[PDB]
Amino acid sequence: ANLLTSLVRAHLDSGPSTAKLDYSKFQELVLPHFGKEDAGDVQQFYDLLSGSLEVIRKWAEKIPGFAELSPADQDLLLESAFLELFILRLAYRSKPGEGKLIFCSGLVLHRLQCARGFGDWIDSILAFSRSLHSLLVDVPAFACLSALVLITDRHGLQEPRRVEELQNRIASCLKEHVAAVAGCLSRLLGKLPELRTLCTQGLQRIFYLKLEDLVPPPPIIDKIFMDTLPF
Amino acid sequence: ANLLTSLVRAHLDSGPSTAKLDYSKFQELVLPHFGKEDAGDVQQFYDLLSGSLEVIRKWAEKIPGFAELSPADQDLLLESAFLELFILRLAYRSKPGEGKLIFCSGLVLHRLQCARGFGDWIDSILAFSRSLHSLLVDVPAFACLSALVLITDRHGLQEPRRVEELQNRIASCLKEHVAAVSCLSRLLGKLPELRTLCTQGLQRIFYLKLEDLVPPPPIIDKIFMDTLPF
Ligand SMILES: O=C(/C=C/c1ccccc1)Nc1cc(-c2ccnc(N3CCC(O)CC3)c2)ccn1
Repeated sequence: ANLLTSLVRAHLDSGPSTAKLDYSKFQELVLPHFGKEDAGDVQQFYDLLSGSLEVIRKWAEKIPGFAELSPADQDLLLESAFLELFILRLAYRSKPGEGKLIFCSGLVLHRLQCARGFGDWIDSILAFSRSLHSLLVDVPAFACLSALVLITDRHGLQEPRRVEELQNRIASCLKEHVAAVAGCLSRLLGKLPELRTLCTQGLQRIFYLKLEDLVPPPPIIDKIFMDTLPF
Repeated sequence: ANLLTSLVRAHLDSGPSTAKLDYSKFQELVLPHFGKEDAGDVQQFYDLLSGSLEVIRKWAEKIPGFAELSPADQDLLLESAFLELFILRLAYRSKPGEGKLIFCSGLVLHRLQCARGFGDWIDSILAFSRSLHSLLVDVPAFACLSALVLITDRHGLQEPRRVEELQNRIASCLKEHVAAVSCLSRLLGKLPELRTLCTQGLQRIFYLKLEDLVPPPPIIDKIFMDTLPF
């Protein structure tokens, strides 16, 4: 499809290639005081979240139809999906066999280097990475699935029919791709409860870090945290 | 002197007599079946937390000087200390060696009968309980310690000097008792670990509010919201 091509283009332009993979901060081995953190570890956690939201914004603007939604619907979709998109894209891009987290900037970081900032949550994201990798989801399928995570019904949409029309198009586009390669779906959905648990673990980690307040969360992440709490 | 007697009287009147201990629901063995909490596990968690409210309020009103603080400082101290008072009193009253939780109602429960409701936090509370038990803290020392948890600086106090003056009186009273019978600074060392445990309680309530199997009762919800520094 021209839509499939557009979706694949956007996905590949929103991550690093094997070339601009940045090992400047990668330490095979550092020795953390587990179950504690300092201001620099918490700043880095928030900065990674922030960089991923900046990058996901630019990816979304390249999904045909998305830029023509009301600005409020664009924000609402982006906020509502951000955490799930962060986890899924990190899982899909990372190397769980080498305990390597690969962030959208090209930054590579060892599990042990993420432990202070992220706590348990990063161990759980690596577990989901292994899970995801075993389903051998090809790039064009992933490029569609990530878009379906974004372009979905949400309470508060001004133009929900336009969002449902676009969701239809991307669902169609995915169906057509899995027919073109057949000559996985049911098993991908079996992993979705892990992914929702991981979204929750994210909110729990942000709550924990807001309680501790070593450094305050950036305003845009704080707004997503608050706007994403059903109470 | 007479303050210590007043503090001991309040502490002993705020818990169950070895008479009113209820083992009717105690199960020595469970199969921790259907893992992942249900409505009943969350209801029980909230009910146990709630059972302490009226008890701790009545205990505090029997600490000399406490009723002489502004009513707004009384509410603020009660809300701010609720979770830590719940934990510390539970740690001291429970039998960590047998994984036995004793609630202020007299209800006795095995850790696995409340692990789904409490999550990890019960393991952490029991760890603290073992720690507390090893200090062989006598009742009059504990009667002062619990009061120091309540009568402490808090953000929003109207009369913070009066609260500090009362904290000083109870600190004096404790010091004098521990001389009459390094051990002192190890009792005081428990207040900060008790705050770290408090945080896990807020994490658990946050988690349960997120999941929303059953909503927290209004008084716990208010304490949760009013004790978040943001
Ligand atoms: O009725 C009770 C206790 C009621 C209570 C407890 C705390 C606050 C308010 C009321 N029965 C009961 C009471 C005790 C108890 C009673 C007195 N002391 C201790 N400690 C424990 C170990 C060391 O720290 C030193 C001694 C434990 C233990 C279990 N059940």
